[PDB]
Amino acid sequence: QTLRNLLSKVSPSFSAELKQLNQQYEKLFHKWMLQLHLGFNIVLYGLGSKRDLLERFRTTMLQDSIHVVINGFFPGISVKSVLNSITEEVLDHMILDQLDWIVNKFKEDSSLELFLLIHNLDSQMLRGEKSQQIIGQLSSLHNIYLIASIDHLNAPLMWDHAKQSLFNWLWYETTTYSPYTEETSY
Amino acid sequence: VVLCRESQVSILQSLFGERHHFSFPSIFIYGHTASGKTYVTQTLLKTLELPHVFVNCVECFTLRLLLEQILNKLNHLSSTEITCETFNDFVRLFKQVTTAENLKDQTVYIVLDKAEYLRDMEANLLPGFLRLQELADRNVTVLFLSEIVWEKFRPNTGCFEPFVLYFPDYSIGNLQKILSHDHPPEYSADFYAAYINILLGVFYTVCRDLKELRHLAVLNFPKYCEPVVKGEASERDTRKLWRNIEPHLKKAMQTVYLREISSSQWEKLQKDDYYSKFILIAAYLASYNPNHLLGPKPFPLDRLLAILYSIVDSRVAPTANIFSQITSLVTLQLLTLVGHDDQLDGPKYKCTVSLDFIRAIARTVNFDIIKYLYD
Amino acid sequence: IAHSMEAVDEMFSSSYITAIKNSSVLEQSFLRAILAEFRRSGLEEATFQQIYSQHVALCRMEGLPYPTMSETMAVCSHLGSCRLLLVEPSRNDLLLRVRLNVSQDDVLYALKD
Amino acid sequence: LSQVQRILRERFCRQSPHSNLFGVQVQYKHLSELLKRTALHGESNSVLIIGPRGSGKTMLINHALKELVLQVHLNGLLQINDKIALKEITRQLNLENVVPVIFILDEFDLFAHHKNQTLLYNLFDISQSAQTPIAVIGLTCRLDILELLEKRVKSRFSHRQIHLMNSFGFPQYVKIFKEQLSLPAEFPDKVFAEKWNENVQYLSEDRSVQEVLQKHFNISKNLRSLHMLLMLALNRVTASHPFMTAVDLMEASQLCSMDSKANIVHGLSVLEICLIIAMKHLNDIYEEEPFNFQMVYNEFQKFVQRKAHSVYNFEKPVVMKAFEHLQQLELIKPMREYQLMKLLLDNTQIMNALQKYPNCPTDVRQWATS
Amino acid sequence: TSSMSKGCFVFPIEDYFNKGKNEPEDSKLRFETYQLIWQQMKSENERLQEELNKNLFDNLIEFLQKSHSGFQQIKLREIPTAALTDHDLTFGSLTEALQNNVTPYVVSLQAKDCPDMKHFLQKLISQLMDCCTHYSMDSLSSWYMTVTQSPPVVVILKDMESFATKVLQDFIIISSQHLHEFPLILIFGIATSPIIIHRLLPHAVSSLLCIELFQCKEHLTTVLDKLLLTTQFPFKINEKVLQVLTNIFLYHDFSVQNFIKGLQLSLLEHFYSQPLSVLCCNLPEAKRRINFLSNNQCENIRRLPSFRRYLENLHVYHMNYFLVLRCLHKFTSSLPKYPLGRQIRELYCTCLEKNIWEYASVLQLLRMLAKDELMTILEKCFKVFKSYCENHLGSTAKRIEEFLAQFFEVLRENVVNFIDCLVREYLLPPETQPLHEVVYFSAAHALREHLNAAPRIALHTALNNPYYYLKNEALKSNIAPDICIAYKLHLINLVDWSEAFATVVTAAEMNEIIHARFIRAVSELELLGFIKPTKQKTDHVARLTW
DNA sequence: TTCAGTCAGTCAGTCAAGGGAAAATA
DNA sequence: TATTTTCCCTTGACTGACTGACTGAA
Ligand SMILES: Nc1ncnc2c1ncn2[C@@H]1O[C@H](COP(=O)(O)OP(=O)(O)OP(O)(O)=S)[C@@H](O)[C@H]1O
Ligand SMILES: Nc1ncnc2c1ncn2[C@@H]1O[C@H](COP(=O)(O)OP(=O)(O)OP(O)(O)=S)[C@@H](O)[C@H]1O
Ligand SMILES: [Mg+2]
Ligand SMILES: [Mg+2]
Repeated sequence: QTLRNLLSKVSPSFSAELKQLNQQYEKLFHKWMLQLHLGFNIVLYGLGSKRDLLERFRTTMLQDSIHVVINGFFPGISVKSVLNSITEEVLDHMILDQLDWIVNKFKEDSSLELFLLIHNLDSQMLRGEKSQQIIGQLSSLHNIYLIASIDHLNAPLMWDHAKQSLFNWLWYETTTYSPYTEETSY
Repeated sequence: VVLCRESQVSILQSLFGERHHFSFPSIFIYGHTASGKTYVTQTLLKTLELPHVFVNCVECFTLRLLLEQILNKLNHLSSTEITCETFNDFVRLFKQVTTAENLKDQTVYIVLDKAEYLRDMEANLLPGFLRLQELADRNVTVLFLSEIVWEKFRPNTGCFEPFVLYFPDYSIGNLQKILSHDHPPEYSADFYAAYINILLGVFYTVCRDLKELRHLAVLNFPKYCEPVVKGEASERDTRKLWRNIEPHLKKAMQTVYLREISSSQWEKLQKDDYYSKFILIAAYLASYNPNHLLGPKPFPLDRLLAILYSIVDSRVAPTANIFSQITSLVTLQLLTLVGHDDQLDGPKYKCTVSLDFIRAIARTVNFDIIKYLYD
Repeated sequence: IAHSMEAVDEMFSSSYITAIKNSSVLEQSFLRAILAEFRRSGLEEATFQQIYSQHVALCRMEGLPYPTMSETMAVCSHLGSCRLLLVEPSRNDLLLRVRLNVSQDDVLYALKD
Repeated sequence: LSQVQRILRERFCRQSPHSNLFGVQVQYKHLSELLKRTALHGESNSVLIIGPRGSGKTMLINHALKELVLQVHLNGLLQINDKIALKEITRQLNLENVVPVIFILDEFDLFAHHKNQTLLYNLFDISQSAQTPIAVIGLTCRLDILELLEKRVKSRFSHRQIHLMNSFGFPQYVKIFKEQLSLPAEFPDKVFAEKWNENVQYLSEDRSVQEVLQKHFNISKNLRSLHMLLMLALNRVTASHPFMTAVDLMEASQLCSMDSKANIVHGLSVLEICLIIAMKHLNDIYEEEPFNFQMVYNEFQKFVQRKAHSVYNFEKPVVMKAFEHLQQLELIKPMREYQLMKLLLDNTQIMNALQKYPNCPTDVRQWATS
Repeated sequence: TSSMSKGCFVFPIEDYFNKGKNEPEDSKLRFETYQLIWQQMKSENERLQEELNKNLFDNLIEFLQKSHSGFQQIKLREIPTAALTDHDLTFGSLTEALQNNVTPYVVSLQAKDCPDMKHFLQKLISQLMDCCTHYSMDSLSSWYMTVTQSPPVVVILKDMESFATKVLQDFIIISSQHLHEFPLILIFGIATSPIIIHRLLPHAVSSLLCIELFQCKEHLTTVLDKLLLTTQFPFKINEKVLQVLTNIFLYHDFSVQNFIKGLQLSLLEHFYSQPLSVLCCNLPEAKRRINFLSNNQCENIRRLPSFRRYLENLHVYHMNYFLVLRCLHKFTSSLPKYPLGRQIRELYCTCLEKNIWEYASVLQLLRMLAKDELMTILEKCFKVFKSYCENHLGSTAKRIEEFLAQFFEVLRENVVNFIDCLVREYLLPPETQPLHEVVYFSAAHALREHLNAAPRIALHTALNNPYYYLKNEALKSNIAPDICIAYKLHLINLVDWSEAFATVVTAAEMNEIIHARFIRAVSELELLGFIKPTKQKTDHVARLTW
């Protein structure tokens, strides 16, 4: 495993051909924010990994805003951890009850704005329907913004008509060929 | 009043004897649903004017409630509040409370009904009630009412066997005489007897329950008087009324007897005279194929998709909407996953729907399920 | 020596055999039916139905009148209450596993006399 | 007369003490002698009386106590916890204000089911060691009372055993029946007492009475059943029927031994009978294997369409309701459709019950036979 | 920075909204107009939902009135029950419907806090005390006698399918025994087929209850009649956008939320892409924006293809077109066969698709109609005319009044001629008139791909034909990224697959890194929902089969 | 066209791991 | 309310007996 991780001297065949698509889809950042501010949320579905695109998006756009990133690909994450991060550190306060408290807090004040970045939403740790219900109730609020990505072939089965009614989903065909070097744990 | 009950009544009255006499400690009565275990004993103990305390086992789901209700009713009959926690304390308080003059040389009776729950309350409670006359030693008799025979109340260790008693099975004559008594004063007794006769001829085959039968008669009476009110038939037209009323009762047998139609709607009526469907059909056809007797079997999503594509002779793109629509049904209980090995990788589903619903659904979109269901 | 022998065989010996000897007639027939069914099968557990059928056959052999199921259930309940068998007859009735609480040789030695 | 009725009601129902004892001479003599030893002297002993239920275990102690100081009676059903037992002991001993004595332990076996058998262990210890004279006697129905106890409590348990079996023959049962239904010499009206004794004498040798006695002797020698029989028979005696007759004993014997399952089946209806016949057929074809509602319904449909008349064309909901009703009386226990049901009856019972069914048609009978 | 052995690392609006240097000020006017329009839309939608819920609660209140009419010797009286994220507010409204009208005592119960009868009764009595020790039904009866010294009690079981069966059975049994002394009424909340009731409550228990059942396309038809069929709202859509929205609504899921969402996405895209969206507003605001327009706006107006072919005239056309279409729908729905269509949706679709003059097929039935049908249709048309004032068609109303007042074949022929002249006279396709593209939007692929995207189709396209987005003539009938090579070679034991992959990658060209590329391809394939290792071979899995 | 011998292709009996909800304990 | 253990029921490969199509008569 370590030997494979060390060896990364390979070079892609079509370099500029892949490079131009990066800017081709980076041109959509302003449209992304235009859609996202008005009561929608954005999902990425494509072959290549979008982590490069997410990194470029956060560098270019997510500077003067309050943003929190979930590395859902980590084999040790659960919704309790993200709730703890939201309440303890993002919020100055010092799981269903916690969800109710957070919903009530953001209902109390409209002056707080958070950008929720989800690198992976379809990982094995977040495929539960109750966890998706929690996340949907979180993102249903008008003061939380959601950028997500899916890679599983059988991903859309996870949520139903009510859950997909919670998420004001908007789709974006972004078919890069980036390798899953970081995501693959081997 | 009690009708067609003179054997067990006289047996019970002989059993009681005199107030200063002693009787059995435990008598176990059993019978069928409407056999009369409740009306007979209540009317008897009201007529005799004896100290009896009536207790329902369903209401007293807790031992404390049972004992405290018994004690409070007994004290109220004798005449602030008595609270006990165990059976021993209840026995002590009973020995303390029965020493009243009016409860000195009389037998005090503890009528229980719906006793089927007593076996599911505690282990030692039933033997405690069985041997009450020994422990209290105060001229105490306890009755048992049930629908299960005594064979199923027996504990492993054995106890004081009550005297077993059976209330009799009813008959056509007894049932009619019970029914033909509470006649409406606005018409003839012969009319009521004939109505009960035709009602029994229609329904006695399956629905022997006197309560259900009388409820059906009460519901069905108003339709029967319409022929004589309108004047098309006379009070002596037995065949005419039979022909007029028979299909109505036959249909009420299908509808009202299962209570699919609420009684209010019944009386009001008589007074007033897409891709989800194909997914479900594919699921059903895949479930019932490799008897309908042994039940359906789970099937994977691959075969469901293949069947769905094969049936539909049109370009159905496997979008995400159809994927979410498939799982939007399992929340309606029309499907059930099994195994829970994975949530996304090959979810096997079992289709828990009846055949008639499938046939109606197919009729909705003009497709035939039968031709694909035999092999 | 007689006093000591009486004390030792009255305070140490098992009383199962003489309890079986003093049992009633129908109880003896039930024991015989169970023993015959076990000889036919060879298992240490049997349902109530096979034992009941064997008991009906043995009653017909003995000339005894036809016994009802409730009477047999009462006899079995009495036998269980003294732990001569092992059974859970409270809820299931016709499908009760019945096990000998003592060795078969002791039962035969009690029933031979 | 009222007086004799009251006397017999007190004799049988309450099981009050009586002077006549039956086949317990040695056992009662030993028990009363030991009680006298423990009373007149400071020695302490422990005894268990083991017997089948209804064999008059209580009588031995209740009479030997009269043969003879504070007595404590403990029943396993009233006091279920050690705290309750302690409360009762303190209250009965009249030492509740402060905080030889005889201990009587009814339902002794249940005391072996406690968490630590603390009460039994302490009683055994104080009996074996404490200088205060304490006598403990327990009542037992299980024949394995020696194996429900812990090793140490068994070590301190003195192995004093009394066995109450019904070791008496049929002629002795005849003598017992003759004596038990006899008025004493303390009755006010003496000529009627002598005539009553003459009548019971005559009833003793009546062979139809001997039929009842032989039948209930084969059923159960336990005297509780015989007392119940005598009470039920005596219930049919008034002024208009001044003396008991053999026909009364026959009636009581028949009323004491009627089967409940046949009666319940007699209480059923037509559809239940048809479903039971179909159930018997399915059980016959599928030897000792379960089934469900669909196979039974298909069998019933086959019978009604082919062999039976065109009448009785019932739908699925009514048959489902009938199946629910049969499941309600616990005649059918699961191991709602497609559920592995089973039957709780025997074939010959169904046949006999149908034999007594009043209005059974002929085609249904033929289907049952076929 | 974002990579470590832990899974949670934390690091104006119009400025985001507008990125082009074309016009910022017109952009910020467009955004405000769009926001106002959408606020009006949401307000009217909320009004519609409130009206519908009040309509339902009226029927429920009347049911409860008729039920308690019975409570006003028992003679077999039963327990009155009524079967009925957003649900949380729904029943909440019901509370205000019931507390202000029927009783002052209404409680709600949650299946989460009713595991046994004890907790159920404790919570019930606690709620009863708030609405003002081993409690029982006798405690409830004594409390009711103490407080009332007639009004019944209403209990809301908002998730009946989640309760315990034993608790329900025991509660119903104990409650039925005290109707004479303690009134009880139940409202069940059901979001599934009601047949489930018969699978929880046995018929023996169920015999104690008198059940009533109380409650999609009609909603969408009504909202679309009050959204697009009304002339007041300025913006509209073309044929294909409406067709896609309908063909997803009545095919994929009967949900109106995504329809409204598509409406607002279309509005946002139309107001974003087109600068001349500034042009269209309410007529006074429209004209005042017309008066002051930049030179580039006049350039855009000058280049409109519909203008190259060539507002108030278009608006009066719409206000007469919609009334004439309403009359046509009244005509069509009168027929028993319903040839043209069932609902107003199909009428508008077939009127907008093309000049209608099956049209003669419907006229064939029209030729053979009875007199009473004509009378009823004429009365309906007259009431439609009276419904709307400020009519430009008063003379036609007078003519049809003369037609009706005269009340064989010739008269029916004349009125048929009148209606046919009407439908020829007014209805037309909208794009025939110029300057339509200002108000209209049509980029069907954008909306269609955005709202109902296909992941599997896109994945297959990427893994089979890379040339579809890599324009280098990589495929016209091997030379492809190894991802595609492996995926195509799949359609498979690992040793043979690896040997074939190595020989293919060498044909396309110490080489140990080919093994590394093979491992990477296998791992990335495993991450996707494609493969799972098996034991029959080194690995043999074919989950796709497509 | 159905009933006797052959064989090849078929089919059910049989020996193991492991998931998991009931059971037990604090 | 949280945590740890147990055998019953599901999946699956190994193994040995079985029987449908073929041929020939009557
Ligand atoms: N033997 C009877 N004689 C007269 N009326 C009877 C008789 N049995 C039942 N009834 C009537 O039927 C009603 C209902 O029957 P019940 O007396 O309740 O039967 P039950 O044996 O008590 O069964 P349960 O426990 O009530 S379901 C009574 O209130 C009477 O009006
Ligand atoms: N040896 C005996 N002498 C006289 N009467 C006896 C004798 N054995 C039994 N009986 C009678 O048996 C009747 C019933 O005995 P019970 O006292 O009910 O049984 P028990 O001793 O209480 O046993 P349990 O297990 O505690 S219920 C009494 O009324 C006695 O008259
Ligand atoms: Mg009753
Ligand atoms: Mg006793």
